[PDB]
Amino acid sequence: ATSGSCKGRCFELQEVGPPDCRCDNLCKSYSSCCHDFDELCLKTARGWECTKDRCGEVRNEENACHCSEDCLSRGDCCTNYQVVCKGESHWVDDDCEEIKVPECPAGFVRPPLIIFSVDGFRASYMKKGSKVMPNIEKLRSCGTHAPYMRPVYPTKTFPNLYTLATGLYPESHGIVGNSMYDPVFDASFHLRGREKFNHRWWGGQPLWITATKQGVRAGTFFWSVSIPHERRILTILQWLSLPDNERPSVYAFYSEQPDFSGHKYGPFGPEMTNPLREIDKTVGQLMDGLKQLRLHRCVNVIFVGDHGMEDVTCDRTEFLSNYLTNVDDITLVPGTLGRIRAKSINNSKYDPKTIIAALTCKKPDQHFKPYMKQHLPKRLHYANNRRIEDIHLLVDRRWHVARKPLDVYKKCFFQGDHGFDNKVNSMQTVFVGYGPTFKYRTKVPPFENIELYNVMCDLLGLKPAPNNGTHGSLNHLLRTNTFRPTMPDEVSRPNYPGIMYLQSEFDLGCTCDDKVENKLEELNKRLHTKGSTKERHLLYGRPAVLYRTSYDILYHTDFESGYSEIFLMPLWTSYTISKQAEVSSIPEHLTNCVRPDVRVSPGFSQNCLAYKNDKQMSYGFLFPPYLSSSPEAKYDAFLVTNMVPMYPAFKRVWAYFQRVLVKKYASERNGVNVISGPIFDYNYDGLRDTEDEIKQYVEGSSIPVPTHYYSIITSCLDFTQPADKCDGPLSVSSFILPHRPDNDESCNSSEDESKWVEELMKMHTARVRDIEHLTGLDFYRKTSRSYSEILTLKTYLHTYESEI
Ligand SMILES: *[C@@H]1O[C@H](CO)[C@@H](O[C@@H]2O[C@H](CO)[C@@H](O[C@@H]3O[C@H](CO[C@H]4O[C@H](CO)[C@@H](O)[C@H](O[C@H]5O[C@H](CO)[C@@H](O)[C@H](O)[C@@H]5O[C@H]5O[C@H](CO)[C@@H](O)[C@H](O)[C@@H]5O)[C@@H]4O)[C@@H](O)[C@H](O[C@H]4O[C@H](CO)[C@@H](O)[C@H](O)[C@@H]4O)[C@@H]3O)[C@H](O)[C@H]2NC(C)=O)[C@H](O)[C@H]1NC(C)=O
Ligand SMILES: O=C(NC1CCCCC1)OC[C@@H]1C[C@@H]2CCN1C[C@@H]2C#CC#C[C@@H]1CN2CC[C@@H]1C[C@@H]2COC(=O)NC1CCCCC1
Ligand SMILES: [Ca+2]
Ligand code: NA
Ligand code: NA
Ligand SMILES: [Zn+2]
Repeated sequence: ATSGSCKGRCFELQEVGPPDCRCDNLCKSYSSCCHDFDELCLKTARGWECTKDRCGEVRNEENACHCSEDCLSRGDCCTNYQVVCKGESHWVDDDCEEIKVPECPAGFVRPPLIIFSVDGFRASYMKKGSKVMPNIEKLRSCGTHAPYMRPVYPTKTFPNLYTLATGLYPESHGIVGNSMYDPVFDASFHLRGREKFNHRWWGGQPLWITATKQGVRAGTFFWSVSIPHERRILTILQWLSLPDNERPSVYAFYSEQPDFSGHKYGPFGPEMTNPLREIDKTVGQLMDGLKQLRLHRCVNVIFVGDHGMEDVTCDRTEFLSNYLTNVDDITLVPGTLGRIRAKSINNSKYDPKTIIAALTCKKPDQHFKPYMKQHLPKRLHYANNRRIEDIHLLVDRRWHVARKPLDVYKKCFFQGDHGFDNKVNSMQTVFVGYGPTFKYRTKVPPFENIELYNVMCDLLGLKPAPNNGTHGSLNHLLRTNTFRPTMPDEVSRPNYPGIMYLQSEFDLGCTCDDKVENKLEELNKRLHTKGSTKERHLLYGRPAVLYRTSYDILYHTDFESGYSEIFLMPLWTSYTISKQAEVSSIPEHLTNCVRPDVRVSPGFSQNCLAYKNDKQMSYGFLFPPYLSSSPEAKYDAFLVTNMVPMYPAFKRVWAYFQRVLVKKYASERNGVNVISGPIFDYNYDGLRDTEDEIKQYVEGSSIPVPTHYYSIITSCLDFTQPADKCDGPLSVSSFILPHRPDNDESCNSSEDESKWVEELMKMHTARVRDIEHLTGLDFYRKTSRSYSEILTLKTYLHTYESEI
């Protein structure tokens, strides 16, 4: 019923309720604009730039923008008015000058924030397109910038833009792809279409809502595609001239480019130079406009992309029809990732287990890997949502998967795409922050886009809703307004047991050839059990236990552990391996040795009988016997308190890691400190399980089986200092290995471990923060480093990609 009028209402900030017609920046998308929207709100007469002959002109309300004398006071000049008509310079031509304080017009309560988001803007464009982007290159070199920013998985538009707005992983905000089926709604969601407009798809609390609830006004962030970029900028500039009580403090501009073109031409197509020139020109208009309003040293500007773009063509498509015979009983969400479910729920013959088996390592060159979603690398955080299908296909970069060849030619067209694993270099995108609140000429290390919501909240004095960022981890981007995080309080204190049990009290069915057994060396043994070498093996203090539980600290010559009396195994084991340390073998006579620990009761210990009786399950050790400091220290590594349950298929991975890789890293990094332990995440929510969530135990026992094993390997960033004598910043790499009864994930697994184990571990790289969530532990509690710096270390991901 669109018979009302947009007179005095163009780009109104609250949308009026149907069936009265709308004049907001979204009305075109709902086909609901008033009849005179175009005429009044979308003026194009005379274009977007003042020329010499328009200077001082008589206001003509029909023009797109104005060059008349009164346009400044009306706030609707063309962005280049002062340059063409008042002999002013373009913002880009001015030297940069540090903005030490905001320089805002009277009546501004805080520096406004403008988010300039660019679709498909790959990180390497900053260097490779630099010659054609002078405005963006100035923002970058004068402000604060990262070499790149990591998107979330899938590296698609919708999941990423909503992550930027909410600080949440897609699994938690609910936008888990560009397309989705929700079985509870029984409803679908598509990028094109009208179902995306329904609010039930959208979880968490995005920045515009956070702002409004806390009394900070927001511009409407979303723009109908047909509103030209120049008009989007002019609207933002007009809103910024509104009276104090109506003027928003936060705005977004959005560009469909360079993504639109990247799909057609590939990331580096020669056609790609023009779209980059044009985005830059848009940035130029914004900054020229701000400089006219005297706001160019007042506004914080963020220039931020959602994902990169990779070379992908028709001929690089794998087909599920070349693998499966029941192809018609499945529905595939296709392309740069795959999600598979049953075509129909009344068909009880469809079986996920046999689907995965049919797609596993079937061709020597296979360009995708099938996964049950709970087995995907935990760093992707891509499982805990009913909209994510049980079966997922991780697709190689540069490839697609499709169901049938017909789907690809009857449903080439494209040379670029994205969606791949968020560790892939081509998927990385950009971040620049410019303004009074950001640092001056400062480079910062790469970080994840989940972190930005907190910083945007900080920029606006807002308290962020609960999110997946680690607040404080990006304080180094900011001149001021930092948020001063504090360490979580330890919840459980440890017990420190001494010798309390005699060996004969234990009936564990365990045996060791150790009775083949002096106040020189017994005086030594006693010190080692009280913590005399603890300074060596626990470098950053004990991890804090952030939940209620019962555990013991156990000291040894070569290692220290936090032993859970509830889970019957360590929550963590800490040890340092110097560059000079030697690897030894496990002597023949000690092959099956397991020794009772006289500090811990029989009832709180594992037993060997359970393993003997459990045909599927074996056991491994957290501190490795291979790295013992001496033949006598080696007996400690065989304590029942150092033992953990491991599938034999997993033992192969773990033994190679402990025998070969630990020593390799100590060699390369000049010593390493290792913390290892189990993870239980049976409901795949990325958070430590309570005992009543455990779905598997060693047969006949109360010994819970971990879903994963982690290690955190820390050393000195300046590797001329040894790990145990480091004066400055730390360096860390970590992993969360899935504890699986087979090695089907590794197609090369029947070859020697030196050909596949390390590749598996790299796939399963993790942030310390991911391990924290999964264990309820807090690491690096006692260092000489600032807490903000430690938060940054905890969010670091070692990616094993070459250098961008
Ligand atoms: C990443 O960061 C987020 C945010 O901090 C973390 O997610 C939070 O996790 C906590 C702890 O588990 C959740 O607490 C539980 O809350 C529910 C009530 O939840 C409702 O209210 C909140 C608050 O407004 C909403 O955000 C919730 O929204 C969810 O559901 C709607 C659909 O209804 C949807 O629009 C959203 O996308 C969102 O979905 C996601 O979360 C749900 C689970 O909550 C999940 O099923 C889904 O797959 C999505 O991932 C919602 O409207 C409450 O019922 C629970 O109490 C129960 O457990 C207690 C034990 O304490 C029992 O005593 C009791 O009997 C209850 O059964 C929880 O307290 C919180 O909801 C959640 N927030 C969000 C936004 O997801 C992640 O954990 C972080 N991830 C990592 C890896 O760290
Ligand atoms: O133009 C912009 N600017 C961006 C700047 C950077 C931040 C995000 C937006 O984006 C281009 C958009 C993004 C999406 C993909 C491509 N293209 C169309 C798509 C869509 C849509 C779209 C839409 C409409 C706008 N609001 C409201 C109406 C629908 C749905 C949506 C979501 O609204 C709530 O989130 N409210 C809820 C959320 C949870 C709290 C309670 C209220
Ligand atoms: Ca869990
Ligand atoms: Na034995
Ligand atoms: Na066994
Ligand atoms: Zn795209």
